[PDB]
Formats: sequence, C-alpha cells, structure tokens
Amino acid sequence: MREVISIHVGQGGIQVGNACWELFCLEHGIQPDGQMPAFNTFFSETGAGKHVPRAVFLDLEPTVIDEVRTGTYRQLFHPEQLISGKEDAANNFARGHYTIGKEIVDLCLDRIRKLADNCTGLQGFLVFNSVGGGTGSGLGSLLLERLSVDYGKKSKLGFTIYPSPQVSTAVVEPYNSILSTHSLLEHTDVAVMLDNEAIYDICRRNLDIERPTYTNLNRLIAQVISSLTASLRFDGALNVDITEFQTNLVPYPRIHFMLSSYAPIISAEKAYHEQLSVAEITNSAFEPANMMAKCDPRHGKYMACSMMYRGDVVPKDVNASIATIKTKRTIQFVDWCPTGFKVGINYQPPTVVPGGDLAKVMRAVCMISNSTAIAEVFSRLDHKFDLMYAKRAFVHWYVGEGMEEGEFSEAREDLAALEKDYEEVGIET
Amino acid sequence: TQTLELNRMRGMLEDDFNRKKASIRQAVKEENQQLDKQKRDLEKQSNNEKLNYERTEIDMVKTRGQKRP
Ligand SMILES: Nc1nc2c(ncn2[C@@H]2O[C@H](COP(=O)(O)OP(=O)(O)OP(=O)(O)O)[C@@H](O)[C@H]2O)c(=O)[nH]1
Ligand SMILES: [Mg+2]
Repeated sequence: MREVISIHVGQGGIQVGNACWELFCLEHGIQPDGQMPAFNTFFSETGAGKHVPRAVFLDLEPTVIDEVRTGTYRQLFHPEQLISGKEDAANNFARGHYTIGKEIVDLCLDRIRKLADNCTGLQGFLVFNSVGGGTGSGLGSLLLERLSVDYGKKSKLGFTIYPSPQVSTAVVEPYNSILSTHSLLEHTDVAVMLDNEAIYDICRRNLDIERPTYTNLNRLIAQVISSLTASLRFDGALNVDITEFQTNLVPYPRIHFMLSSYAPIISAEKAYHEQLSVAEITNSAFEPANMMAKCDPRHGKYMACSMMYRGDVVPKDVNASIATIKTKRTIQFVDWCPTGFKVGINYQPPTVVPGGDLAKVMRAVCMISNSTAIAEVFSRLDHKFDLMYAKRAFVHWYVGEGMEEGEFSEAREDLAALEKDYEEVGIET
Repeated sequence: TQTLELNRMRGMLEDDFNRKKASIRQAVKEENQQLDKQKRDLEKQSNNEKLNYERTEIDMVKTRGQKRP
C-alpha cells in the first residue's frame, strides 16, 4: 500500500525508463515476460499469473515506442500505456505544447486518471524529460501543469537531462530548455538535474570504459533511481518516505533545483584493490568531480544533503563520517541551515545488472544535494539564450505554431529573477 | 478448545474459497489465451489465401501474349 507512478515523456525519458524497468524487473525476480518464474510499489498483479508495470510512455516519434513494442519487453507493458503520435516534435517547444499535444494530453491524462484510480497508497510522480528536445519539453511541461491543476497535493519529482555545458547535441537547445524551466518552476517540487557530460567523464575514468554509450549511462541512471526508491521498496533500519524530499530540500518555494551523486561507481578489477568502508565511500561521495550534474560545488555553498545508504552498513561509522565531513572547511553550509544533513538506511545491498559494467559491492550511498553553486549553470545557459535572442534567431519556427513571441522575453527575464533568489540566499544573515 | 476448533473451521473454509476463486481466474486466463489462437490463425490463413489468389490473378493477367494470325 505504497507506490509511485513513473512517466517517461520525450526521447531520453523512454530510454532511461527502459533501462530502469530492466533493473527493476531483474532485482524483483520478475521475468521480462511479466511472470515470476515488494512489487506493489512499482508493478501490479493482473488478478493472477503475471505482473504489469505502473508507467506511461509518451512520445510523438513512434520510433522508440515501436522499438520497445517489438523489443525484448514486447509482452510486459499494457499496450494502452504506450502513446505514440504521428508527427514529430522537431526540437521546437511550441510544436509539443500548443499544436500536437493540444489533444493528446486528453488521452494521456485519462490514462493517468485510470492508473491513479487503481493505486492504493500512491505517493508521488517520477517524470522524465530531456528538456533539450521538443516533446519532452513541451508535452512534459504541459503534463506537469495539467497534473498540478488536476490532482494537487500529490508530490511531483523529476529527472531532467539538461543540455551539457560544453558538448553539443542540438543548436536550439537553449530555447526549449528555458521555456520548460519557466514552465517547471512551480508545478514540480523536486528537480534533479542530470547532465550527459559528467557521466561521460565518469564512465571514461572510473569505469575504465573508453567508448561509452547511452546504454551504460542509462544503466547508471537506473542504478541511482533504484538506490533512491529502495527506501519505499525494501526494508531499512531508517527509512524515508518520498514526501521526505519534498520538505527537506525545498527551503524556499521557488528554489528546488538540486543535483544527484552516487558511490561507489568503480569497475570490478579497479575495486578489487579496495576495502570501501563508509569513511572513504562518503568522502568520495561529496567529491565534486563525480557528481551526476556538472558544477563546481567547491565554489559554492551547500544548503541540504539527503544521503540514502544501502547494504550492510554500520551506523556508528556513518555518524562519525558525516561529522568529519562537516568538519571540512572547503565544504561549508549557509547560515540559515546548521543541520545540513538528512540520512537514511536500507538493508538491501545494491543489485548488479547482469552484463553491467558496474561492480558488485555491499555498501553504497546515494546523495541528493540542494546546493547553491548549480545556480551558475542557469546563468551560463541563460548566456547562450541571450546570444540567440539578441537577433531573434530561430523565432519564426516558434511563432508559426501559435506561441506568442513575448513569452520568450518573459521567461528569459523571469528565469533571470531566479538569480534574485540565488545570489541572495548565498549571502549570510 | 471449542473456539479454536471453530476458528480453524473459518480459516480452512476461507483458504479454500480463495484458492478456488484464484483457480477460476486462472481458468479464465487460459480461456482467453485459447481464444487468442483463433485470431492468430484465421488471419494467417486469410493472408496466405490472399497471397495465393492474387498471385494466380497476376499470372492469369500476365499470360496474355500476342496472337500473330
Ligand atoms: N541519458 C540519456 N539521454 C539521451 C538519450 N537520448 C537522447 N538523450 C538526450 O536528449 C536530448 C535529445 O533530444 P530529444 O529528446 O530526442 O528531442 P524530442 O523532445 O524527443 O523531440 P522528437 O525527437 O521529435 O521526439 C539530447 O540532449 C540527448 O543527450 C538516451 O538514450 N539516454
Ligand atoms: Mg527527440
């Protein structure tokens, strides 16, 4: 009687969802056929025999939804939970927010309602949207608003794959990212910024795989999310209910953009020469180098740190390690938060994915840090925006789809008002 | 002792009723699995039959050369 509802809109969302359902099915002893040869949190029994997942898979390019419709899991998902339109998003926000989704949101929301009618202890939503794209931006923000005006009190998380700092995957990515960031400011309670640049770095250095690919990246994202949800799913000496994050990491109502991290992500033979106790594992956890997002926490202040441990963990060493890590001077918190930690324990050791680059280890930590250095990212991203709005580049592909032009201005200005918060909260009393 | 003799009665009767209902549901699942084979096979038969008929039609059409009297 405690479960979630995971949405995977856009293109990256369905990919990370594929990997995440792989991991969930494989730890829960659930075969890819849906038949078993804890699942009330994610899966559901069809009266008898087989399991079915709690999810909805949105996209407008039927490519990926078809690829999963005839892949290895063709016989797992309810064929009404995979909604593929006809035309494509084409990286322009207004295409998936005013014209195409204008009626697809009706069907998707009716399916969400039919799902929630069956849930018994629903806690919150886990959405997935690569904001750099078109449909994950437009349709994603529109669903966010629709759920926030429909249900309300239910929490809304998110795992957004922002545009990288340096490497390029599209040229219009600042526009349809700023628009979704303006439309996501209030309807979402927790935003966990994921970036495909830092994880490429990690897979290059720690996991020793020189030629990575979105497969391994998504394996790692699935591992992070499973280490997050282990609290609800399985046993734990000190459990957290997802509504924990909604009240521990959102000091002020507007600022809720945090970054995640995981440890220990070490290959097999590289970790064979290592003991990996709580001390070293948590000292590596705070390392700015191996953060999932991309920033320099050493150049900013921290505000809140959730830390979920999993595996056979001894609590005395947990408290000792967190004390010594608060001792450090390079890592400092803001004045208005002296109790800058929030920890949890789950007895379930990490599960390895058969054929996964990650190594099997008993103790693992997953950190979610609401910091203030991540602010600069927006600035940098806003930077790009200005160098495009200085000459109204690419705007006609947006004004052609009913989107009022002025919106852009407002967003880019109103998003800039985020600084009015950020650079303020970084100042002591 | 009497109340235990009776509580075991209730327990056995209920843990038989529930297994019986689950068996009914599994039988219905099997019946639907069986019904699926009909639409799995009739469509295959009709597809192969359309293939044969339309191939024969193509042949009969193409089999019109010249007369040359
Ligand atoms: N972690 C992860 N990120 C991905 C993956 N595929 C794409 N991304 C990122 O998502 C962005 C791609 O934009 P899209 O999501 O394809 O654009 P869209 O909104 O779906 O619009 P359409 O293609 O018309 O459906 C890029 O930033 C990618 O880095 C993936 O498989 N895994
Ligand atoms: Mg796309």
